[PDB]
Amino acid sequence: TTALVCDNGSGLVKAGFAGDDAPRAVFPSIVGRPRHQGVMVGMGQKDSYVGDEAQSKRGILTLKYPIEHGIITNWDDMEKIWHHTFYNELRVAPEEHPTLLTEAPLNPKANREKMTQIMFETFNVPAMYVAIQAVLSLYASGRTTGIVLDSGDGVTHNVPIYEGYALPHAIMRLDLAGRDLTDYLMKILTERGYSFVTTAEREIVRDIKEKLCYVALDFENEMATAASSSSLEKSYELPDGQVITIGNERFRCPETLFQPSFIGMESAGIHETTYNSIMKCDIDIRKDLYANNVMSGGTTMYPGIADRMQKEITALAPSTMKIKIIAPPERKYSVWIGGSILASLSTFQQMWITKQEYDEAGPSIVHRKC
Amino acid sequence: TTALVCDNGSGLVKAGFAGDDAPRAVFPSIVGRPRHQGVMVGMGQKDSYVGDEAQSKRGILTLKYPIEHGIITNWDDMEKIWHHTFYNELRVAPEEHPTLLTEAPLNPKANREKMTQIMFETFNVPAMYVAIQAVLSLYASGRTTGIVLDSGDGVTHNVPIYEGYALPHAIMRLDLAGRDLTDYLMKILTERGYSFVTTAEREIVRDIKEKLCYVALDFENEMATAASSSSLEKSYELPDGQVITIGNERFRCPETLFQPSFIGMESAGIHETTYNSIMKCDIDIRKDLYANNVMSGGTTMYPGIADRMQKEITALAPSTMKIKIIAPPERKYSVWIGGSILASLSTFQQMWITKQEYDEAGPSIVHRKC
Amino acid sequence: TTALVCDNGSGLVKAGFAGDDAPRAVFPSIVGRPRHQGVMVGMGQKDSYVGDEAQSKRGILTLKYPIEHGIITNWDDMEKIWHHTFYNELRVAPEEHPTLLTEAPLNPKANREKMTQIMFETFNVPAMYVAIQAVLSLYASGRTTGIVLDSGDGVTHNVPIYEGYALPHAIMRLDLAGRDLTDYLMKILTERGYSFVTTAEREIVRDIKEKLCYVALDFENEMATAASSSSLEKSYELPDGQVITIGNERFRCPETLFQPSFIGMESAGIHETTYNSIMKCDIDIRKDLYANNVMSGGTTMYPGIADRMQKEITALAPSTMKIKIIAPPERKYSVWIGGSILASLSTFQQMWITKQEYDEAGPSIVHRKC
Amino acid sequence: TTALVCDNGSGLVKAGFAGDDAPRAVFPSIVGRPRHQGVMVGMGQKDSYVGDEAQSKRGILTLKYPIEHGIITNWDDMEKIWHHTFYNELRVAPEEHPTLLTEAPLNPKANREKMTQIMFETFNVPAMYVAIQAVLSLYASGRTTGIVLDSGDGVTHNVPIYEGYALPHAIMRLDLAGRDLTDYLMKILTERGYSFVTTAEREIVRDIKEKLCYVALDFENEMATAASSSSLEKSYELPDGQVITIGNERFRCPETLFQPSFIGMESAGIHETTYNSIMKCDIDIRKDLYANNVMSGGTTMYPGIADRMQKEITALAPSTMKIKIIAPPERKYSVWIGGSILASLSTFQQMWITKQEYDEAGPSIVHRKC
Amino acid sequence: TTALVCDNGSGLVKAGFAGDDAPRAVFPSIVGRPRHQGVMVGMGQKDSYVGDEAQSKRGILTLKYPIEHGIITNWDDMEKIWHHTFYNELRVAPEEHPTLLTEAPLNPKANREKMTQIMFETFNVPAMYVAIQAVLSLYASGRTTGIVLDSGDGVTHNVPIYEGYALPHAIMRLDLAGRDLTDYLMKILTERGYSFVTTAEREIVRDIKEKLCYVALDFENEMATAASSSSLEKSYELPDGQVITIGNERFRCPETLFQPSFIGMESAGIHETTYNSIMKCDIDIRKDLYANNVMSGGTTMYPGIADRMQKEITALAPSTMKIKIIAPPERKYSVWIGGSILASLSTFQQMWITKQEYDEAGPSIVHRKC
Ligand SMILES: Nc1ncnc2c1ncn2[C@@H]1O[C@H](COP(=O)(O)OP(=O)(O)O)[C@@H](O)[C@H]1O
Ligand SMILES: Nc1ncnc2c1ncn2[C@@H]1O[C@H](COP(=O)(O)OP(=O)(O)O)[C@@H](O)[C@H]1O
Ligand SMILES: Nc1ncnc2c1ncn2[C@@H]1O[C@H](COP(=O)(O)OP(=O)(O)O)[C@@H](O)[C@H]1O
Ligand SMILES: Nc1ncnc2c1ncn2[C@@H]1O[C@H](COP(=O)(O)OP(=O)(O)O)[C@@H](O)[C@H]1O
Ligand SMILES: Nc1ncnc2c1ncn2[C@@H]1O[C@H](COP(=O)(O)OP(=O)(O)O)[C@@H](O)[C@H]1O
Ligand SMILES: [Mg+2]
Ligand SMILES: [Mg+2]
Ligand SMILES: [Mg+2]
Ligand SMILES: [Mg+2]
Ligand SMILES: [Mg+2]
Repeated sequence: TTALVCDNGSGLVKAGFAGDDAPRAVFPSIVGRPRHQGVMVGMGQKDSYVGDEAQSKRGILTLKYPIEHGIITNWDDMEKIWHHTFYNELRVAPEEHPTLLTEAPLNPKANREKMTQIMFETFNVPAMYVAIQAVLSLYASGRTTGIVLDSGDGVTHNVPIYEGYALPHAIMRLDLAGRDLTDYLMKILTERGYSFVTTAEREIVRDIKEKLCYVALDFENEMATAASSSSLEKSYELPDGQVITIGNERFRCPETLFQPSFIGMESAGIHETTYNSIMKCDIDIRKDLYANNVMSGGTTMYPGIADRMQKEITALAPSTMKIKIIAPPERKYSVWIGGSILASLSTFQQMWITKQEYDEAGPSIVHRKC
Repeated sequence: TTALVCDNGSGLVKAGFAGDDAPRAVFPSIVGRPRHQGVMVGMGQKDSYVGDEAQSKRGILTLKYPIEHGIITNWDDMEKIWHHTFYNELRVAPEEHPTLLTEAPLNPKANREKMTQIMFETFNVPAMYVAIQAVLSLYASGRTTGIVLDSGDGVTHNVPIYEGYALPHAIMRLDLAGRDLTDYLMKILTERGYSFVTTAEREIVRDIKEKLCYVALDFENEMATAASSSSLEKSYELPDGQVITIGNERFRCPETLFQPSFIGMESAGIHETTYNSIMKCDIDIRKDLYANNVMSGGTTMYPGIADRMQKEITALAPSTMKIKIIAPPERKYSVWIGGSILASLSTFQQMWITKQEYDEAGPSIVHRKC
Repeated sequence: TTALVCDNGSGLVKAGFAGDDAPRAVFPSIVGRPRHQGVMVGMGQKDSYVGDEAQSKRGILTLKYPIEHGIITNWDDMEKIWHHTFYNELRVAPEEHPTLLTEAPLNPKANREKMTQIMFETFNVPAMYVAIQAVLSLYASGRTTGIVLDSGDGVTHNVPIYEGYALPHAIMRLDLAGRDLTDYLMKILTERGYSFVTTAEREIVRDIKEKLCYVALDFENEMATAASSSSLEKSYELPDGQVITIGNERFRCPETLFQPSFIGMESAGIHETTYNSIMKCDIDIRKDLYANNVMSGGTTMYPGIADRMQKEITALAPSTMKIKIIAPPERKYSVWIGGSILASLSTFQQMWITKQEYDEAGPSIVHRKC
Repeated sequence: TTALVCDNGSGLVKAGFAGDDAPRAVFPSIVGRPRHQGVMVGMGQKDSYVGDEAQSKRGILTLKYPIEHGIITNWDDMEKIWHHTFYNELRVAPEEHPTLLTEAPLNPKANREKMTQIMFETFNVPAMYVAIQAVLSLYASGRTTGIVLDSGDGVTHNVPIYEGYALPHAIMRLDLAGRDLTDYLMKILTERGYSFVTTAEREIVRDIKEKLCYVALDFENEMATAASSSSLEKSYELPDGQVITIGNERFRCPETLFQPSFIGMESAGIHETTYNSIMKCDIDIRKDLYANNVMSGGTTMYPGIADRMQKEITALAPSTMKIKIIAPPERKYSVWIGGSILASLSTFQQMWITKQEYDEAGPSIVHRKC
Repeated sequence: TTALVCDNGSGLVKAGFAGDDAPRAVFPSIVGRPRHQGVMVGMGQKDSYVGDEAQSKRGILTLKYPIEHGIITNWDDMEKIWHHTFYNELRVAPEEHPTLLTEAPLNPKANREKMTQIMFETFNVPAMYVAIQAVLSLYASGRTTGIVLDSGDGVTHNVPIYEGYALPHAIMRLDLAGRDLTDYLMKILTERGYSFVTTAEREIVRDIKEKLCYVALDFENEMATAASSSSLEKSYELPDGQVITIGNERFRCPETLFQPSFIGMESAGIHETTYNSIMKCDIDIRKDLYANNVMSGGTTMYPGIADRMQKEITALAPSTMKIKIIAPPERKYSVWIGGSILASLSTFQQMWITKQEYDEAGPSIVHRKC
C-alpha cells in the first residue's frame, strides 16, 4: 500500500516510506573495500562496508562515491547500496511497496535506463517512477510558482516552474557542488600546514566544511576583517586530538559557489546562473520568478547564503522588482519531503510505470513516460 | 424577458443584459493552449484559458485571436468563448433570454450563417438577431443622421446613414485597425532595442499603444519636435521591471490610420475613405453628413484623433461646409450601448428571428431578414 | 360659405380660400417613395412624402411629377396630393366648402372626368367647377380684352379673349414649358463638367434656372459678349458646398422658349405662336389683341422676357400697330389670383356643378357645363 | 498619306492605321508609379509604366485610370500614354500622318479643347478630327439607320441615327459601364471570403468578369437555379495558385446594366434608356429604330446580353413592332472599325481641322467644326 | 580606387577587396581575454586574441561573441576586430579605399549609427555604405526577383524582392540561427554522456554540427530509423583523442530550424515564415516568389535542407504552383559575393555617404540615405 521514496543523492541516500515528515534512513553513499591484508582471523571481516559502518571503519577502508555529479559511475556498488538500504536499513522487500527514485535534470538517458533495469530486474518492483529532485523540492514548499536552486553534493541545477508548467528550455546545470567545495577546502587548507590527501581524511574536511563554513555578505570587507586580527579565526577538535586554526578559509571555500574561478571552472556562479535562466524565461513570468527563489540541498545550509543570494539577485535584477529568497529550515531534505508528499497524492497514483507496462516497452518507457 | 446583447468584437467581447448603461462583461477574446509539458501534477490544469484567466496566465500560454479582421477564423474556440461568456461570466442560460449579435458590414455570408447555426443548434435560443456594429454605434449617439467611423481591432468600416435610410452602396471597408497598429508598433520598436516576437509579449505592446500612443495634429511638425530634443520621450514600466524610452513611436504608429503605406496597405487613410464615401453619396445629404461624423471603437480613443480627423476633413471638404467630429467619451463601447438601447425598443421586438421561423428556413433566414 | 380654389399645376399646387390676395399653401407637386431599405428602426418612416417634406428629404427619395404637360399621369399620387393639401396643409374638410379646379385648354376629357369623379366620390364636395388657367389669369388682370400667354411647368398655351367672348378656334397649345427648360439646362450643363442625372439633383438645376437664368434682348450680341470675356459668368452656391461657373447657359436655355429646335421640338417659339393665333383671329379684334398680351405663370418670370416678347411681336406685327406686354409683378400666381377673384363673384355662384346635379348626369356633366 | 485612328477609350486604347481590319495596338490605359523604395540599384527602373509593361509589373505598381467615365481626369499621364502609343508601340511620328480621336457624346468641351491643344501643340499634327464613338461604331455596321448602344468601360451612351441625320436631342448618357460592374463584383465577392481592395488586384476581378460573367435571360429563374444546387458554380485559376468558387455572382454583377439600384444609381437600365430615347424620337422613325439596335463596346460581350436586350425591348415596345438586336462578333472594337472605314472615305478627307485653320481659330475650332 | 566589402557577421567576418570572387579574409569573430594568471614571463603575452590566434589558443582563453543575433553587444572589441581585419589581416589602411558594411533588416538604428560613427571617426574613411545582407545575397544570384532566406549565426531574416522593388512590409525576422542550433546541440548531447559547459568547448560542438549534422526529409521516418539500429550512428574524432557516438542528434538539432519549440521559441519555423511573408505580399508577385527561394548563409549548408524546404513549401503552397529552391554551392559567402559584385557597379558609385556629406548631417545620414 505505502510507497517507498529513495532520494539516491551524490552524498547522502534519504530513504523512507510515504506519508511521513522525516526520512528514517540517512547515511553517506560510499562503499569501502578493505585496504590492508587483515592478519586477524575471523570476527566477521566483510568484502565491503556501506554507510555508517563504513564511516565508523573508514580508517582501514578506501572510501569512494559511486555517484559523480549526478551520473552513477559504478553500478555494482550502486545496486549494493540499494540492496543495503532496502534490507539492512529498512528491513523491507521491494516486491511489495512501489519505489520512487529521483534524479537531476539534463541527465544522461543511460543512467535512467540502468536505474529502471536494475529496479525491475533485480528487485522486481510492482511499479516505480523517476522524478526530478528540484520539482520535488518545490513540492515540499507547498507552492507551484518559482525557480528552484537545487545544489547537492555533485550537481547544482536550476529549473524555473510556473503555475504548473515548468520551462525545460531554461534548465541550467552547474557541475559545482559540495564535493567541489570540499576539494577546494582541502587544496586551500594545505597552506596552513594540514595535508589531507587520502579519501578517508577528506571526510574530516567535509565535516569541517559542514559545521565551520559560512558565506559572507560580501567578499572584500570580510577579507579585510580576515586580514586584520584573529577575531575571525576559530579552532576545531580533530578526531586524532589535535586542533587546527582556520582563518579566511571559513568563507573563502564557500565563495566558490559564486566565483567558480577558484577551482578553475568557467561557469557563472550560482547567483548569475539563476538570473540568466530567468532572463531566458518568459517576460511575464519574471515578476513571479524573481520573488520566488526556492533553495534546497545540503549545500544551501551555510549561514548567510540566503542574504548573499538576495543581495546578488537584487544587484542583478531591476530595482523596481522585489527579490525573495525562501530559505526553509528543512531544505537539507526538501527533495525527500517533496517525494513523500507527492507519493501520497491520489492523482499521481495512476502514472507509475508498472512491470506489465514495462515488459513490451523495455527500458525505454521511462523517457516517454516521465 | 430581458435580452442579451453580445458584441463579439475582434479584440474584446462586450456582453451584458439589455436596458443598462454599461456592459458588465469585458475581456479579451483569445484562447490559450498550454505551451509546456506541465511537470507539476494536479492543481486544476485545463486544456484552455479564456479571457482574464488567459491574460493572467499568458506567460505559459500561446494566445491567439479566433476573429481576424471581422471574420471568425476558428469556430471551436469561438463557440467556446460564447459558452464561457454565457456560463462562467454571466451565469445565465441562453435558452431563456434572446441574444443579440453584432458584425461588420461587407461580411462573408458564411460567418453569419455559422453564427446563426451555432446560436440555434448548440444553445437553442428562443430568438436572436444579427445587427451591424456601426448602425448600433449610431443608435448610441441618439441621432439618426450622420456617417459612422467604426474602427475596432480588426476592421474599420464606414456607412453613411440619413434620417433612417442608410446607403448600402457607399459602405467602405478598411482592413486597417488596432491589430495592424500593434503589429506596426512591434515592427518599429525593434529599432530601439526591444524585440517582441511572441504572442504573449505582443499584449504588452498592445497596452503600451493603449496608454502611451496619440495622434498628432500634423505629422511634419511633430516629427521636427521629435527630432529635436527628448521633450517628447516618455518612459514606461514593464511587467518584468525594465523601463523603455519611446520617442517618435508615440505618434508614428497611430499615423498608419491616415497613411496606410507604413504597413504596406494601398488603402486610403481613415480620413480619405470617409470623404470618398460621402462623395459617393447623394448630393443633398452631403451637407448633413459633413457635420456629423460619429466615431466609435477603441481605436478612436487616441488623444488628438478627433482634431486631426476634423482638420483633414475640412481640408478635403469645401470651405463653406462646416465639419463636426462627434467624439463621445464612451465611444469605446458605443456599439454595445446602441445594442442595449436597441433591444429595449418595442418596435424592434417583432423582427427577431425565432426557432419556429428558423426551422423551415434553415440557416439562410438571416440574409433575408436582417 | 367660402370656396376653395386649387390650382393643381404641373410644378406647384397653389391652394387657398376665396376672397384673399395670396395663396397660403404653395409647395412642389411631387411624391417620393423611399429608395433605400432603411436599416434604422422607428422614427416615423412613411411610405410617401408630399411637398416640402419631400423637398427636405429629397436625398433618399425618388421624386417624380404626377402631372406631365398638363395631363395627370398617375392618379393615386394625385388624389394623395389632394388629400394632403386638404388635410395636412389647410386643415379643412372638402365636405363643407366648394372647391375650384383649374386646367389647361386642349385637355383630354378623361383628365377632367377623373378629376370630377375623384372630387365627387372620394371627398364628396357639395359643388365644384373646372375653369381654365389662362381665363383666370386674365381675370386677375382686371380687364376682359387681350390674349393670354400662360406658360407654367408643363404646358404653354395661348387663348385670345375679346370683350367677354373668347375665341376657342384660335387656342394654341405648346408642350414647351419650364420642365423642358430644366431638361435642356441639365443637358447643356454637362459640357461644363457637372453631371445631373437623378431626379433629386434635377431640383438643384431647377432652382439654378429659377434664380440665375434670364432671357436676352437678342441672341447674337449676347453670345458675342459671352464669347468674349467672363464679364457674364456668375457663380452659384451648391448645397454640397461646391461652386459652379455658368456662362452662356444663363441665356441659352431660356432661348428654347423662342427657338424650340434646341430640345428638338418643331413648334414655333412662344413669340410666333401668339402672332399666328392672332393672325388666325378676327381682323377687327387684332388691333385690341396686339396691345394686350397678358403673361402669366412662373416661366414668364425671367429678367428681360417682357422686352424680348415686345421686340419680337413688333418685329412680326405691322409697324403702325403698337405692341404692349403686360408684365404684372404677381404673374407667378396670376391663375390663383383670378380663381380667387372669380370665386367671390355673385353671378358665378349659380353655375357650380352640384352633387344633386351630378348624380343623374354622371361624370359627363363637366363637358356640357364648363 | 495614311491616317491614324486612336480610340482613346476608358479601359483600352485601340490605335492603328487606316484602311486595315484590326487594330494593331491594344493595351490597358493605365500608368503605374513605383510603390516601393527600390533597394536594387540599376536594371532600368523607370518613373512610370504604360500598358502591357504595367500589366506585367502591376504587383509593385499602383495602377490608375487617367480617364473616368469619358472625361480625362489627369492630363500629364494622358499625353504620356499618347506619346507611348505613338513612339514605343507604333514607332511612327505624329507630324506625318493625321490622327483621328474619338469621344463620347454629352462630353465637357474642356476635354475636347485640351485634346485639340495637346495634339496640335505637343505633337504638331498636320490635321486631326474628333468624332463620336457611337457614330463610328454605326459606320462599322455598314448601315446608316438604327440606334447605337455604345457601352465601354466608363460611359454608356445611346444616340439614334436615321438615314444620315442623327437626333442630338435624344442622346442619352449613362455613367454605368464596365468599371462600375467591376466595382460591384469586387463589393459582392467579399461575401464569399475573397477581399480585393487594391488597384492591382482589381485587374484580376476585371479578368474574372471578362471571362466568367454572363447576363441571364431573366433574373428570377436564374436565381432560383442559383439557390438550388451548385450546377451553376464554376471555379477559376488565380495567378497566385488558389481557386475560387463563384455562384450567383456570375449573373448578379452583369444585372447592374439593367438594374442600376445595385451600385446605387437611380438611372434606368440599359434596356429602358434605349426605349425612352426612341420614345423621345420622331414617331415615323421608331419603326426603323426598333428593328435596328446596334450594340458595341466590350461591355456588350457577355454571353446572353443580346437575348435579354431583345426580350426586354419587345416587352417595352408594342407587340406589332419587331425588335432586332444586331450583335456583331467584332463589336469589342467596332468604334475602331468605324474610324478606320471612315478615314479611308474620300468625302471625309476635306473636313479635317488643319494647323493653318487652327492658328487663327484657337482651340475653339473643334466645337464649330465637329 | 578599389572598395572594401566587410561582411561583419555574427559568426564569421568575410572581408576582402572588390571585384574578386572569393573573400581572402575569413575568421571567427570572437575576442579572448587570458583566463589564467600566466606564470611564465615574456614570450609576447597579449591582452586579447582575435580570430585564428584565438581559435588556436582557445584552451586558455574565454571566447565570446561581440555580436548577438545581429546587434553588436560590445563596441570596444568590435572596433578591435575591425582594426585587426584592417591591419593585421589585410595590411591596408581604411583612409584610402572605401569600406562597405552589411547588416540584417529590422535592425536597431543605434547599431547602424555606432557603425557609421566608428567608421568615420576612428578610421576616417573617405566614403562608406550600409547595405542589407539578404539584398546582397540576392545580387550574388544574378537575378532580381525572388524571396531571400538569409540565415547566419545570429539571425534569420526573409525579405521578398520583386523586379527591383523590394517589399519592406513583408520583412520577417527570426532570432533562430546557428548559435541557437549549437546551444540546442550542447543541451541534447549531455544525454549521451558528453558535457560541454564552457565557451571554448562549445566550438568543438560547433564544428561537430558543421561537419556531422544534416536535415531530414521528414522527421518521423528518420526517427523510426534512428530508433531501430545504429545504421545511422557515426563517430567523431575529438581533439583530446576520445571518440563520441551521436545518433538522432545528427538530425534532431537541425530540426529546430523548422520546429522552434525545441529551444522554446514560439516562432514558426523557417519553412512557415517564408510562406507567411509571401502570403503577406502582393497576389500577382506570389507566382514569381514561389518559384524563387534564394537561400544563403552558413546555416543553409546542411545536407538535405533544400529538399525539405522544397517539400514543406509545396505542402504549404497551392498544388498548381511550382516551388523552386535555388541552392547555390557558394551560398556560405553569398552576402560577400553580392557585396563584391555590387561595389564594382558604376551606378552604385554615386550613393556612397562621404565625410564631406557626413559632417553637417551627423550620424543620422545613414537612415535617410541607405
Ligand atoms: N550544515 C551544513 N552546512 C554546510 N554544508 C552542509 C551542511 N550539511 C551538509 N552540507 C553539505 O551538503 C552535502 C549534502 O548534499 P545533499 O543535500 O545530501 O545532496 P543530495 O540531495 O544530492 O544527496 C554534503 O556533501 C555537505 O558537504
Ligand atoms: N485608451 C486607448 N487608446 C488607444 N487605443 C485603445 C485604447 N483602448 C483600446 N484601444 C485599442 O482598441 C482596440 C479594441 O477595439 P474594440 O473597440 O474592442 O473593437 P470591437 O468593438 O470590434 O471589439 C484594442 O485592440 C486596442 O488596441
Ligand atoms: N423666378 C423665376 N425665374 C424663372 N423661372 C421660374 C421662377 N420661379 C419659377 N420659375 C419656373 O416656373 C415653374 C413653375 O410654374 P407654375 O407657374 O407653378 O406652373 P403652374 O401654374 O402650372 O403650376 C417652375 O418649374 C420654375 O422652373
Ligand atoms: N469577353 C468579355 N466579356 C465581358 N466583358 C468584357 C469582355 N472583354 C472586355 N470586357 C469589358 O469591356 C471593357 C472594355 O471596354 P472598351 O470597349 O475597351 O471601352 P472603350 O471602347 O471606351 O475603350 C473592360 O473594362 C471589360 O470589363
Ligand atoms: N558545412 C556546414 N554545415 C552546417 N552548418 C554550417 C556549415 N558551415 C558553417 N555552418 C554554420 O553557419 C554559421 C556561420 O554563419 P555565417 O554564414 O558566417 O553568418 P554571417 O554571414 O552572418 O557571418 C556557423 O555558426 C556554423 O554553425
Ligand atoms: Mg540532491
Ligand atoms: Mg468593433
Ligand atoms: Mg399653370
Ligand atoms: Mg468606348
Ligand atoms: Mg550573415
